[PDB]
Amino acid sequence: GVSAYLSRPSPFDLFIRKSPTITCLVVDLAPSKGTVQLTWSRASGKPVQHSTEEKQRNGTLTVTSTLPVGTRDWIEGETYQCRVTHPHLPRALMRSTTKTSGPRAAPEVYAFATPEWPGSRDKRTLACLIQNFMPEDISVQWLHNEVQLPDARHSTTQPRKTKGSGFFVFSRLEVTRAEWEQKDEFICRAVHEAASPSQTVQRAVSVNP
Amino acid sequence: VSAYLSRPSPFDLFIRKSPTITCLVVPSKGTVQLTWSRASGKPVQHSTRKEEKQRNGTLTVTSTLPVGTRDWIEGETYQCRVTHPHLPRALMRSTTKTSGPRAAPEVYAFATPEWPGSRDKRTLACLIQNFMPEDISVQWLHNEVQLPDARHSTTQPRKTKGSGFFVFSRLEVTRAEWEQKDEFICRAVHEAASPSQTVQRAVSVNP
Amino acid sequence: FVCNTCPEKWINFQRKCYYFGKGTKQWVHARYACDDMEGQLVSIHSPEEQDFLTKHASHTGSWIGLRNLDLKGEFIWVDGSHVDYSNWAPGEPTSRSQGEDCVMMRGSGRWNDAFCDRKLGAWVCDRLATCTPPA
Amino acid sequence: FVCNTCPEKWINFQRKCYYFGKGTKQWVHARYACDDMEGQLVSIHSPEEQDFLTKHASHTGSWIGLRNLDLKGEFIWVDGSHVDYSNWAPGEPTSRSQGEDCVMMRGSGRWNDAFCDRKLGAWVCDRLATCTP
Ligand SMILES: [Ca+2]
Ligand SMILES: [Ca+2]
Repeated sequence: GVSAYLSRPSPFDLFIRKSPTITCLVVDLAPSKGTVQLTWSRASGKPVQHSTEEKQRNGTLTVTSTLPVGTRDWIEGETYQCRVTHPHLPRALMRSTTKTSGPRAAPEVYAFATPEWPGSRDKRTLACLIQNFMPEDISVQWLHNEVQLPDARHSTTQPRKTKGSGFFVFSRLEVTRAEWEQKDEFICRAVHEAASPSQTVQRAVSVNP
Repeated sequence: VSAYLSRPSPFDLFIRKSPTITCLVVPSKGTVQLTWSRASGKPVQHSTRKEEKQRNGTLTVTSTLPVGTRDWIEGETYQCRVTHPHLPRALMRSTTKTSGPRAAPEVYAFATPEWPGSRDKRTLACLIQNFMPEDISVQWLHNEVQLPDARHSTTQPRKTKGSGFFVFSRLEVTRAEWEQKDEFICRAVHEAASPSQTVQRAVSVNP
Repeated sequence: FVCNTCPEKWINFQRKCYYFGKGTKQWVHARYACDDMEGQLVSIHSPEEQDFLTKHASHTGSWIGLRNLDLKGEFIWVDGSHVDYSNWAPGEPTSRSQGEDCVMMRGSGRWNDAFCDRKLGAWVCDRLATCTPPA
Repeated sequence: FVCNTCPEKWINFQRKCYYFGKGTKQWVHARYACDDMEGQLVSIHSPEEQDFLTKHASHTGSWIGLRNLDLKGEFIWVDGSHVDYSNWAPGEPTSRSQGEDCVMMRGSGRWNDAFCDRKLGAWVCDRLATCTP
């Protein structure tokens, strides 16, 4: 038994950084003493750019190829394919990816902060709820001192469907007293296709203002 | 063919005092056989089978076994065995109480600001965090009555920066609910929550 | 100095050359085709330009060089130029989404927004025609 | 009356019989064992009762009939009685979690809370001694 994955670029990389990449991730549920051959191909037959393996903490090999794509190329509807030459499945793997074509909706941003819990005076947890957007592709970021907090620092759920047509995520961010006793304002950013202008919706959030 | 086995809901266990576990297996000649057995070798109660066809030509069949309250808490290991014509070597799933450190959940509950073009509806949010183990039951309340499970949606427990876990729950609400009685309770049943295995936060739409 | 020289298989009109390609192509695949033919998808700017194309336009429908950077919400020709001339069919653009960040031309010469992954049997390229020194 | 009669392989003390089982078992598997033997996990109530047991306790350690309903936080003997006599080893119960909702007895006769999924090599059962008329 064995699966593989191919992930669209990050709204951030695409719309803002303007250098989107897709990644083909293959999870091997038991690695054999051979190589894996991740091959890239465009549905047009145009040349793919040059693309960019790890032992997991349970003896499973996880190898990921990061192919950088064209900004315009992607947005216009180019289909990208991942062909993985595996030594254990009778034939190959054909994972394929393209721009999700249908309705738009701009995301709703909400940022809160947790009330004080006794014995944790030095830290608080800020929540952000980003909802009613579509398609599911969205990038979520936290800001301070008008520089962006690194990715590890917070944790954002996989987009789930809402009761209606939208999608929603929550982002959770623990902050030290040092941080909010410098500038007591933290911005929750969401880069989404439908968000205008400049593909951005953001809320600002204060620990007891 | 994968196979799965889920612990009871802390609500069934701690409050309802009638916990159930479920063996979920995600298809041809359906001679499927879900077998139940205790690690002690003691007799298991009678379980509830139901098979269902999914909206992609996959069969999803689940067996729900009811367990002893005390027996579960005290550490009994329950097992699920499956034998089948389209299966090579029988799948054997086991479940037991997660034996580890405990931490009671921190509950916080919000109602979302008014959105332009959406007057008669709001969205309530509930963050339950820093608890362990991950097993946790989330519920929403209104006028003595517990809101139906479909009404809200709660995340799979993710690890926190520290040692605990966190879940979020999301709840869309009508004007007639809150104008009637503008109080909505977010309730957590968790193992470590004292007293009587409950933590809850009340939240109002513009209090 | 007069401009009407076209390379073979290109039909001229005023100071541009026009190629009317055929084959099931998506919009972006329609885009590629014209680059490889050293032109670009068509950019319609004059009602006269539209008249000329309407008479050569496939009745199945054609792909034209109109879409948006998304980071816009506004349509723009593949040459970079904005929309001065428009030939919108009734009800169209249904855009704001929908969808349909790509503009297609019906048999009637009328424009309508259809999805980009949608496949059409024809597309129209253009390029600048080349000219001839005076004597 | 006089009560000191025990069914075979059971050791007597005061008005009760005690079985010192041996075998790798979890706490609840150790509880089962005692049921099958028509007794229950041991419930210690007097310093003399503990002193008796200390002499027969395996070095490896032993399972005793003390735990909680969780819907407590407070330990209770499998016979239903609360804790009147206690023989906690120092810094124990480490409970309040941790976890360790089950109590074991050391070689020393001292008690310590250990996790219930842990497997120990001995357990002690008890039952009421029978009497000679
Ligand atoms: Ca349309
Ligand atoms: Ca201890």
